[PDB]
This record gives sequence, structure tokens and C-alpha cells, in this order.
Amino acid sequence: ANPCCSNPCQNRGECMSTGFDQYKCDCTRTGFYGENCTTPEFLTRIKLLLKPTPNTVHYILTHFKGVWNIVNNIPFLRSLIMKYVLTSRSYLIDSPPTYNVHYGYKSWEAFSNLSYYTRALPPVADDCPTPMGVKGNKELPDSKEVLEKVLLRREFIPDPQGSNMMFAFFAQHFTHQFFKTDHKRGPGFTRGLGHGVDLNHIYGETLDRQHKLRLFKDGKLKYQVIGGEVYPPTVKDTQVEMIYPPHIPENLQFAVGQEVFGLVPGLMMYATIWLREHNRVCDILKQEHPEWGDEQLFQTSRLILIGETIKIVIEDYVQHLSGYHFKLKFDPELLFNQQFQYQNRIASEFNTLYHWHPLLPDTFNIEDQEYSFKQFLYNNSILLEHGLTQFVESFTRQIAGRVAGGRNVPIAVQAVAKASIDQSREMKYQSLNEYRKRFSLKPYTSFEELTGEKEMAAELKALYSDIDVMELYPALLVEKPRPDAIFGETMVELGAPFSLKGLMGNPICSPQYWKPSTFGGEVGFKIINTASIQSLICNNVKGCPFTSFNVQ
Amino acid sequence: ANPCCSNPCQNRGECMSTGFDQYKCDCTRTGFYGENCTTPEFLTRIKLLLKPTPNTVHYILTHFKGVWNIVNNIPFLRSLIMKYVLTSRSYLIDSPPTYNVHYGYKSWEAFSNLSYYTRALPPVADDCPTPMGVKGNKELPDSKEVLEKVLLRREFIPDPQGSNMMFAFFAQHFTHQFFKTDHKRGPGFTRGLGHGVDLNHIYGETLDRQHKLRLFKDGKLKYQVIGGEVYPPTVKDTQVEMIYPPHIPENLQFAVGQEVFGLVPGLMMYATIWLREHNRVCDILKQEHPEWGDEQLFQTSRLILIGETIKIVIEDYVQHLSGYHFKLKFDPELLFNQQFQYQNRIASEFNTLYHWHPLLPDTFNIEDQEYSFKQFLYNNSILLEHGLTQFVESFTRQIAGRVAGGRNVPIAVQAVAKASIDQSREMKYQSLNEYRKRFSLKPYTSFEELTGEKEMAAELKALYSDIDVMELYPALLVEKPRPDAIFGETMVELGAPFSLKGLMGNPICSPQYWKPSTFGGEVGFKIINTASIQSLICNNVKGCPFTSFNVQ
Ligand SMILES: COc1ccc2c(c1)c(CC(=O)NCCNS(=O)(=O)c1cccc3c(N(C)C)cccc13)c(C)n2C(=O)c1ccc(Cl)cc1
Ligand SMILES: COc1ccc2c(c1)c(CC(=O)NCCNS(=O)(=O)c1cccc3c(N(C)C)cccc13)c(C)n2C(=O)c1ccc(Cl)cc1
Ligand code: HEM
Ligand code: HEM
Ligand SMILES: *[C@@H]1O[C@H](CO)[C@@H](O[C@@H]2O[C@H](CO)[C@@H](O)[C@H](O)[C@H]2NC(C)=O)[C@H](O)[C@H]1NC(C)=O
Ligand SMILES: *[C@@H]1O[C@H](CO)[C@@H](O[C@@H]2O[C@H](CO)[C@@H](O)[C@H](O)[C@H]2NC(C)=O)[C@H](O)[C@H]1NC(C)=O
Ligand SMILES: CCCCCCCCO[C@@H]1O[C@H](CO)[C@@H](O)[C@H](O)[C@H]1O
Ligand SMILES: CCCCCCCCO[C@@H]1O[C@H](CO)[C@@H](O)[C@H](O)[C@H]1O
Ligand SMILES: *[C@@H]1O[C@H](CO)[C@@H](O)[C@H](O)[C@H]1NC(C)=O
Ligand SMILES: *[C@@H]1O[C@H](CO)[C@@H](O)[C@H](O)[C@H]1NC(C)=O
Ligand SMILES: *[C@@H]1O[C@H](CO)[C@@H](O)[C@H](O)[C@H]1NC(C)=O
Ligand SMILES: *[C@@H]1O[C@H](CO)[C@@H](O)[C@H](O)[C@H]1NC(C)=O
Repeated sequence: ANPCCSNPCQNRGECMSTGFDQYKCDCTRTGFYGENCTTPEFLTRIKLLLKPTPNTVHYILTHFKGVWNIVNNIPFLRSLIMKYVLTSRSYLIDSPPTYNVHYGYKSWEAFSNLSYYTRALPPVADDCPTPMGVKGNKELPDSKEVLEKVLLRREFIPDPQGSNMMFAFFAQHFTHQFFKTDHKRGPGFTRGLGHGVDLNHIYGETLDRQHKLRLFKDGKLKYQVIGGEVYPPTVKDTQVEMIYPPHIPENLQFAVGQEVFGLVPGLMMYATIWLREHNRVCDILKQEHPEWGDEQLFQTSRLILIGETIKIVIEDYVQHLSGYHFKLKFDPELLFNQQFQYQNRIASEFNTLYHWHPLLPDTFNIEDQEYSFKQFLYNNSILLEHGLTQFVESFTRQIAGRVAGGRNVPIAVQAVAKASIDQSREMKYQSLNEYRKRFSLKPYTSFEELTGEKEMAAELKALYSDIDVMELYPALLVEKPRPDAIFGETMVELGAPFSLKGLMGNPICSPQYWKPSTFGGEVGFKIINTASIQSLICNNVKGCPFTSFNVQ
Repeated sequence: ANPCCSNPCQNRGECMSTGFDQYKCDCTRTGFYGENCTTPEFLTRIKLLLKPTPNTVHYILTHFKGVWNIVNNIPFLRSLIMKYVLTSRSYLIDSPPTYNVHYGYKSWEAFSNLSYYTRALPPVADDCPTPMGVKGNKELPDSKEVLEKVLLRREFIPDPQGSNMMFAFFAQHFTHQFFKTDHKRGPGFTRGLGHGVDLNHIYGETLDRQHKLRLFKDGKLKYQVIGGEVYPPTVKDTQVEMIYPPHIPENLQFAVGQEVFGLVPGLMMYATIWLREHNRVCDILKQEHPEWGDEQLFQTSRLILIGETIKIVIEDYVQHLSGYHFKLKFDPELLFNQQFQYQNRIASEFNTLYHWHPLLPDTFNIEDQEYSFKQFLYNNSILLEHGLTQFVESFTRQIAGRVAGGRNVPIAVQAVAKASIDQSREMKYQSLNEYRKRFSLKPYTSFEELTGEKEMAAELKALYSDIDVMELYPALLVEKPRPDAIFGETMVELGAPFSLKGLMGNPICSPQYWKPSTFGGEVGFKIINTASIQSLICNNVKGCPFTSFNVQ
């Protein structure tokens, strides 16, 4: 009965009720006017007419390899293009943040309470007649129905971009510092109060936890040596709380910043590499600063590791994801003459579309073994038996699954995929096409346009009837991918703004932080500005095995 | 022994130790280069040579009243100047913030731990040979000595700008939402985790406290009616914790957002006015929105009162303090085409220089009574006996004390002034002249230049010997005022950047918040944009008594 239930305001105008059965659209600064903010202003007609489609742009970025080769080798030109990449979409992220699961209007509670994920689109009001607002049936289609017909893997569909398990586990490890749902409160709540790349998954969310992980000598983190190899300490040594099944022996209860990282040895692998990396930087900083104490060595190392992470995510991780020939660049100075907010609030929808479980293989292939999920989960003895070098060599070779294109979620984690559907609904997510409009994309006009094929589309059309009732999460997983790409348009276009905002919004990218002395001088600064996935593994994994985010 | 103890880097360059007895200055983006960042670049020589002094600017802003009268009546010209006021100094405040009492270098702990006040200048390192670094004696002069010789009031010195008790209590009430020192942790720690104008002094710092204060009808706050007049509820009714001496009767233990506001009836007066204003706005919003619930009425009213507060502070409160003929303006749109960070972290030094206790009179004169401090403190029966109208009429007529110029701290609060000295030292504040340099002011070259007279200057010279060892806090209260002004140059030039940053950095000034629907439509928006101290009192105090921030 809320008069705004039909989402009547277009072009990011805001709907407000003006009585029981009337509404008003606030078209302030949308570029549009009129009752529903649908009449474009003159300057808006022009730019709309001159704006290429995302699929047109994606074509240009993935072709003309020779032209892009020239651009990359002209620092001024590459800088200019990367600068546009960073600012072109800032208008798409509300910063400071606005809505959350409990607030469809702006409020001081929504702005100030950091325990919420923020929301790119307000929730559908509780009293709306249908889950998507006014369209569709009283209830959305059975989520198990949707799961089985279009989401579950039949046969493994490999990623055509060649993502490997180093990438898959890097994505899982990296994202689990800011996707940390507080299930004691609900799916719209997080425990990552830093709301970004603070490396709490290495150092701990709280000071108490951090101090239990620290050696308090030379800035270093505690560690144990097993078979000549450095691994994280135990729960017994540190008193750090970790999530482990009751049968895990004490000497295998490794303690790391993130309490769930004992769930899979792929995560413990990266937890071990980054712990080693922190202590390596401690040695470097102590050599440069014999006069420094333990506290300053730890803090400066932490700042450098934050920088390395952002460097790797942009220039290796996103670079791989994009398939662009243009070489992305981590350069905070590109924003110094630009309007940009050095802050971030993690959006629920960003969490939702980062649910890349189709990446997971049917078995995890380390050396000559092929572990099933049951053997793999919560089993750190695999990491000790094979070691990090063999983990890297094996995971560099093993292909990851395709995420878009449908029917590639391994049934081992079908409960998680069903929870993504159920809890998206619980959080009153708007429809896929509302989210498409919110990120300047054309609404899909049929299920076949969404999938690009006929069979999944037909199953989805029988379940949903109307395309405007299609839900965001399943749509991402069934969407037609870009040509030979891992993702469809919606994933890239909705996820990229959150992603870059979460990286460039970090305080170390602000002008007063982005200078050598923040990082202990030019030597510490250079560790950030030369980091890579290859060198991260090379400095911290015995034998310096080759690695990358794609197979071969 | 720290090689940076002498603060060798000038012009906001950063000092870093490079060994036990060597340092390096990071001159990045300071406009200077060289070992100590003292060699100006060419563009810097130019702007330095074209920059008027703050006392020259102050002269122009307080004279040529005829010319300023023309500027004020040209909206485009007034906007352009106000825009410069807001941004001209943007650069003086580290945002995102940097140092705090425990960190003289940038660290993730210092960035992320909101329980700290931030620091405009890093603390003097613990191992420096002298309290100011390397200058001065082993110990700073006896704080009792300083207090008695140059700070304590002999005879009441009135403010020549005519500040009254409406102003002094507005300053106390307003600032005590973000100056809330956590004495359980130490002077460098705050309990105002919002770090700004969130009106927690009305609504409570925590949700638990806010909900005990709320009526949960029509968005309103709980209240009682005493003699036909609306007052805050009691501790007994609400269970809201308040600080009161044991002898206060239960029916006089008024409960308000800020737990210390029973300290003086001057605070409870404003607590009551703002309580009435919140519920007044609730009535207005309910009339515009019969379809709204209690929660949306409460949240929208709170946002409007935040807007009213900022409006009043800029256009009435700062306007009065400045003595400018130019009319300052609260207009968030002025920053929309400007680089600006919509965030704020409350600085310790901002707290320190807002210690305006010389404002206080020797007695509080309400109607025909003259209450001493002992009679006035923790005595809400005074507020009930006279009522709000008589409070307003009396406090509008009573003159406040001059803040700069020396010897005007009332003896009733001498323990507070001595604590300001002692805790500035505990927090390892740098010297007055270091803070002057940090805010682009010339160091004082003698005590007589600081005070502008001879007797206090000689007093201080016997205590401190060297001017470069003079402390920030005593200097503000003994400083030579501007001609017939309440403050000296240091107070204004250091405090104005923090002040405007805390006001404009608020999220409601950001583009996505600053639009009518955030505030329930044009009617709620208009409440912000027409607010004034006079209308605040007129709508909420019986009889609409005249008020202002100056006498007569
Ligand atoms: C492809 O696959 C991907 C996949 C993921 C991607 C990206 C690309 C990108 C790059 C991007 O953001 N790509 C659009 C640039 N479009 S653009 O800047 O608006 C633009 C518009 C018009 C012309 C342009 C242009 N010219 C000169 C034609 C050059 C460059 C940009 C132009 C980022 C950040 N990803 C994420 O990290 C990310 C992480 C997690 C999730 Cl879930 C989702 C994404
Ligand atoms: C006077 O007493 C006061 C006292 C307190 C004041 C102010 C003025 C000011 C106004 C301001 O900030 N005054 C600098 C103007 N100048 S610039 O630096 O803005 C500038 C530079 C060069 C030329 C200019 C120019 N033209 C036309 C030549 C026009 C306007 C500005 C120009 C504000 C905010 N304070 C605080 O809130 C306040 C709150 C608590 C604390 Cl303890 C301390 C301060
Ligand atoms: C390798 C084996 C993996 C397993 C066994 C697994 C399993 C799970 C489970 C059970 C959850 C629900 C968490 C909870 O409710 O407490 C979850 C959530 C999630 N998964 Fe995975 N996952 C794996 C890999 C990945 C990968 C490769 C990604 C790629 C990005 C990913 C992305 C996510 C995200 C973002 C969440 C949300 C976490 C949160 O909100 O706290 N996962 N996963
Ligand atoms: C009217 C009677 C006033 C009394 C009795 C009074 C008393 C005090 C006392 C005892 C403190 C120390 C409290 C503590 O350490 O926790 C204090 C702090 C303070 N007072 Fe006043 N004061 C009054 C008015 C003012 C006024 C007019 C201002 C002007 C802005 C002001 C600004 C401050 C500030 C900034 C602090 C430091 C607050 C903090 O860190 O928590 N006070 N006052
Ligand atoms: C942030 O918001 C959540 C949601 O309202 C708050 O959590 C509630 O807190 C109350 C007590 O104040 C509990 O009775 C509820 O059970 C909590 N609900 C949920 C869903 O957790 C939380 O307290 C807020 N945090 C802050 C810092 O204000
Ligand atoms: C912010 O920093 C303060 C100061 O280090 C932290 O307070 C300390 O917390 C430990 C336990 O973690 C106590 O043993 C100390 O007594 C506390 N010291 C002081 C001076 O309060 C505080 O925990 C930090 N806050 C966060 C959120 O990490
Ligand atoms: C030099 C300019 C060349 C521009 C090439 C444009 C190619 C557009 O490319 C096509 O766009 C469609 C839009 O939906 C997609 O459906 C197709 O898959 C995509 O390949
Ligand atoms: C691996 C999990 C499969 C769940 C089977 C339940 C019914 C699934 O459903 C059907 O699956 C068929 C075979 O793939 C498809 O051809 C149909 O389009 C689909 O509706
Ligand atoms: C605006 O939208 C409503 C339904 O959402 C529609 O009935 C109305 O006619 C629209 N108005 C205009 C001018 O398009
Ligand atoms: C854990 O992995 C080891 C190999 O390192 C294997 O022998 C064992 O069976 C696994 N445990 C479970 C419960 O699968
Ligand atoms: C820099 O300052 C130090 C002391 O702080 C001084 O000894 C040195 O001569 C200065 N160097 C220059 C180039 O001015
Ligand atoms: C409190 O104020 C009343 C006047 O309202 C006065 O009679 C009483 O003496 C005061 N109490 C104290 C303890 O001073």
C-alpha cells in the first residue's frame, strides 16, 4: 500500500510518499525532470545519445590488441585512460552511503551504524503487495526450483578466460575481509566494521585479537615451523578463536586473522603466504630502521601489505578478470586532481554478486591427488602433507569454473546458493531490472535476452512469468557471458564500481598517506609499487614457483 | 634520542628516522624541497609573496562595512566568497585523519580506532629530552604558577564583541556533543564516536539510550509537563543514566541525550529547547505525512535538526564570533564542484582551544537573582522556578567574558584550567609556535608579541625563558586579541578549519543527502534553510522572547 511500491521514480530520482495514495519524485540532480523523472534535460539528451553501450565498450577493450599495445607504452596516455576508469562511474556509488536493509529512506541510523551492509537500492517496503513491489505473484518461485533448474552444475563448465585455483582462492581470501556476515544479527549485517581492505583477515578485526596474533618482536606475527616451513600459530598458543569442527587435532587448529580461514586449505595457503609476507617486510623495515621498535615495525608493515593487496587486486586480479589488453594501474595520484571520497561502506549487493561459487571445481587437484569437498573441507593436513610449493604449482594448473552462463554451481555448496536466493528475498532486494536501471543498463526485455539461449530461459519463464520479476542473484549466474568471458554484463557493470570504490577509497590512497614516509621511506613505498601475485609467491614460497591467475 | 625530536621538517614535511642519529624529511606535495623542506619551489615563492597575513585579512573583513553591504546583496558574489571561506583552508586538515596521542606516525590503528581524538600535530616522542622536543628545560613551568600568574580572573573582563550567556551556553551545549572525553581511557580518548554534529547530545550516543528517550509515538521524544511547560523526562521514568550528585531529588533528575547536561541549568535550557524543537518538527512532518510511521518521523526530524544546528552555527554563531560584515552562509551546494571529503575526525587540539571558560561570569543573573557557581551547578530547580522564557530573556541580557587577552578564567573552575595545562602535557602537545607554523602562521618571536602588553609577558618569560617553549593552551587565553575582539589570531586561525570541517563534513551536506526528500520534502527542507537562533527560541519558548548571541 506504500505508494512508492512500484518504484515509479526513474533515473535515480527518489520516491517519497505525500499522503496515503500519492507520491512525489525528487529529481534533484538526476539530469531529468517530470513526475517520474523521465523527461531528459537538453544536456542529458546529448550525453545519452553520445554514450556507447557497455557491450560496445567491452568490445573495444578486448580487441585492437595492437592499438592497446601502443597505449600501454605511453605513460601519459595509460594514466589518462586509467584515470577515466576510476572516475567515470563515481556517480554510481552513494558515498557517504545511504540505504540499508532496514531503511528505504536516508536516516542517521542508516548512515552511522557500521554493523549494516549498505544498500545500492533501498529495500522493497514491507507492506508492498508483491515481493518485487507491485509486479509478479504474491510469492516468488520456489528457490529450490530455481536452484535446480538453472543454477546447479551438471557437467563442469570451465572458465574460458582460464581462471585457475590461485585466482579462485585469492578471490575467496581477499573478499572475506569485507564480506563477513553477522548471522547473529541477520544477512544485512557485517562484522567487517572497517568496510574495506584493512587486512583484518590477517591481523584480526579487534585489537585484542591482533595482539594475540603478534610476536611483539621486530613487528612480526607469531608463527610456527613445521618441517622447516613457516606456518601460522595454533589456537592453543595464541588463544585466538577459530571455527573448527570438534574432531580437528589441536596442532592443526591454525589461528589467523579471519576465524573461518580453517575451512579450506586454499584459504590457509593464502593466510600462510601473507603471514610470511608480513614478516618479510618486517625484516626489510628493520634493516632500514634499526632504531624502530616493535610497534612501528608492525604498523608500517601492515600499511605496506594493504598497499600490496590493492596493487595486486588492480593490476593482476582485476586485470585477469577484465580480459582487457589495456593494462590497468594502481596509481592513487590519478585521483589527486579529481573529486573523490576517501571512504567506503560495503554494500549488500556487492556481497551478493561476489558469490562466485561456480569457480569451484568438482575436486581439488593437488599434485596427483583429487580431493572431494568432504576430504578437502577443514583439512589442514593436506596443506602440511603437500606443502605450499606443491599447492601453488597445482592450483596454478587447475582450471576454475565459469560463473555466468548458467548451471555451474557445484552441488557440494547448493545450500549456500539456496541461501543466497532466500536471503536476498529476506533483505527485500529489488528486481534484476531495477538493479540494471540503477547502474545505467537497459532492462532485459525477455528471459532469452538474459540467457542468450532457449532452455534455461524457458524454465525461468515458467517460474517467473515476467522478466521484470527476475531476481538479481540467479540472473547473474544464468546471464549470457561476454564472448568467451567469465561474466555477463550485469556482473561487470554492477560490481566494478563497488570494487574500485573499495580499493581507491582506502585511506592509504589519500594524498596525506600516499607518500614514502607513510611506508618507512622509499624502500617500503617500492614494495607496494612493485608488488604482484608472482612476486608475492616468489618471495614467500620455497623454490619461487611460477604462478599467475590463468592456467598456462 | 629520536632524531625527529627537534621537529626539523618545516612546511608540513614529515620527519622519519633513518637510523639512530639521522632523519629524513618527506617533502612530498609540501611545495618545498631540501633537507628540511625549506627551499620553496617557484610557484610557492609566488603565492607566498601574494598571500596577505591573517591580521590583514581580518582588517578587511571587519571594515569597509559599506562595501560588504553590497557584496551581501549580490547572491552570486556572496556565494563565491563563502565558497572560498570553505575551501581556502581545506588543506589545513588531514582528512582522512592521521596522528593521535599514541601515534606520531601514520598507522592503521590510528586511522581506524574511533575511540581516539585525532591530532593535528603528532605528539612529541616519549624519549625526547625535553617536553617540547629539544628546546626548554627538563620540565615545563609549574602549571599552578602559569594558571595563577596569567590565567585566573582578578576582575571580570567583559567580551568587547558583546557575547551573552545565550552564546556561551550554546557553545557549551553544541560542542559537548563531540567533546566527550573518556576519562576511563585518558584525555586523548573520546566517547563521541560520531566525531561530529550527530546530535547525540539530544538523542543519545547509543541505540539503547535513544530508545529509552523516545516516545515511539509520532516520532517524538519523551517529555513531561510541569506547570503547563514541556521539560525532559526523568531518570526514574526512563532509566536513562545521568550524572547527578547524590542529593538531587528524583523528579529533578532530568534525562537528556548527553549524560552531563544536568551540570548546569544553562545546558538543560538548551536541552529542553531542542527537545521541544524535535517534537515540533514531528508535528510538522506528521501533518505532511499522515502515512508515515513513528520511526520515519523520528529519523527525518533528527536529520532536520542536524541541518538546523549547522545552519544556526554558521549564520548566527560563527557570524557573531567573526564580527565580519560579510554574511556567512550555510549552503552545501557551494562544495558540489569542489574537492572535499565528507567526513570528520575530532581533533584533540580542537577540543583544547574550545576551552572557552573565560566566557563564564562570576554569577549567573536570572531575573533579579544572582546565582553563584555553587548555587547554579546541578540545580534544575532554578530552571523550573524561572522557566525558559525568563532564562532566555535573562541570558540574552547578561554579558560573557573575554576569552583572549589574559587573566579571565573564573576561579570557580581553576581546576579545569589547570587540568587543560596538565593534560596537554600528558598528551605530549607540541609548542605554541609549532602549532602556529602548522597552520601557516608566523612564530611569535617574544612573549610581548604574544600578549601585546608587558606585565603578563614578563611573567611568562620568567617561567618559560624561551618563546619557542610557550604552550598552546595558555597562549590562547593570554594572547593579544584582535582589535576589540574576543579571540587572538591563533584561536581563529587554528580553530576555524576544524570548525568548518566538522560542519560541512557532515553527510547531510553531501550531494546525495542535500535534497528535499531526505528531509520529508520541501517543507522539512525549508526548516533547515530558514533556521536561526531567534526562530529556534521563538517556536519553542513561550511568548517568543527576543534573543541573540550578543547583548542588546
Ligand atoms: C570485463 O570484466 C571485468 C570484470 C571485473 C571488473 C572489470 C572488468 C573491471 C573493469 C571495469 O570497470 N571496466 C569497465 C570500464 N568502463 S568504463 O570505465 O566506464 C569506460 C566507459 C567508456 C569507455 C571506456 C574506455 N574507452 C576508452 C572506450 C576505456 C576504459 C573504460 C571505459 C573491474 C574494475 N572489475 C572488477 O574489479 C570487478 C570486481 C568484482 C565484480 Cl563482482 C565485478 C567487477
Ligand atoms: C574572526 O573571528 C573568528 C572566530 C571564529 C571563527 C571565525 C572567525 C571563523 C571565520 C573564518 O574562518 N575566517 C577565516 C577567513 N579567511 S580565509 O582564511 O577564509 C580568507 C583568506 C584570504 C582572504 C579572504 C577573503 N577576502 C575577501 C579577502 C574573504 C574571506 C576569507 C578570506 C570561523 C569559521 N571560526 C570558527 O568557526 C571558530 C570556531 C571555534 C574556534 Cl576555537 C575557532 C573558530
Ligand atoms: C573453496 C571452497 C568454498 C567453500 C566450501 C565455500 C562455502 C561457503 C559457505 C558455506 C558460505 C556461507 C558462509 C556462512 O553462511 O557463514 C560462503 C559464503 C560466501 N562465499 Fe564461499 N565457499 C568457497 C569458496 C568461495 C569462493 C572461491 C568465492 C569467490 C569469491 C566465495 C565467495 C563467497 C562469499 C563472498 C560469501 C559471503 C560471505 C559472507 O557474507 O560472510 N566462496 N561460502
Ligand atoms: C557553564 C558552566 C561550565 C562549567 C561548570 C564547566 C565545567 C567544566 C568542567 C568541570 C570541565 C571538565 C569536565 C571533564 O573533565 O570531564 C569542562 C570541560 C569543558 N568545558 Fe566547560 N564548563 C562550563 C561551560 C563551558 C563553556 C561555556 C564552554 C565553551 C565552549 C565549555 C567548554 C568546555 C570544554 C570544551 C570542555 C572539555 C570537554 C571534554 O573534553 O569532554 N565549558 N567544563
Ligand atoms: C545497529 O543496528 C542494529 C539493528 O537495530 C542494532 O542491533 C539491535 O540492538 C538491540 C539493542 O540495542 C537488540 O535488542 C537487537 O536484538 C539488535 N538487533 C539486531 C538485528 O542485531 C545494533 O545495536 C546497532 N548498533 C549500534 C552501534 O548502534
Ligand atoms: C582503541 O585503542 C585503545 C587504546 O589502545 C584500546 O583500549 C585498550 O583495550 C585493551 C583491550 O583490548 C585494554 O586492555 C586497555 O586497557 C585499553 N586501553 C585504553 C587506554 O583504553 C581500544 O580497545 C581500541 N579500540 C578498538 C575498537 O580497537
Ligand atoms: C570501432 C568500433 C567497433 C564497435 C564494435 C561494437 C560491437 C558490439 O558488440 C556486441 O554488442 C552487443 C550489444 O548487446 C552484444 O550483444 C554482442 O555480444 C557484442 O559483441
Ligand atoms: C544436477 C542437479 C540437476 C537437478 C535435476 C532436477 C530437474 C532439473 O531440471 C531440468 O534439468 C534438465 C536436465 O539438465 C534440463 O534439461 C531442464 O531444462 C531442467 O528443467
Ligand atoms: C508515472 O508512473 C505512474 C506509474 O508508476 C504512471 O501511472 C504515470 O502515468 C507516470 N507519469 C508520467 C508522466 O509518465
Ligand atoms: C584429510 O586429508 C588427509 C590427507 O592429507 C586424508 O588422509 C584424510 O582422509 C582427510 N580427512 C578427511 C576427514 O577427509
Ligand atoms: C636542517 O635542520 C637542522 C636542525 O634541525 C640543521 O642542523 C641543518 O643545518 C638544517 N639543514 C638545512 C639545509 O637547513
Ligand atoms: C538551588 O536553587 C534554588 C533556587 O531555585 C535555591 O533555593 C537552592 O538553594 C539551590 N540549591 C543549592 C544547593 O544551592
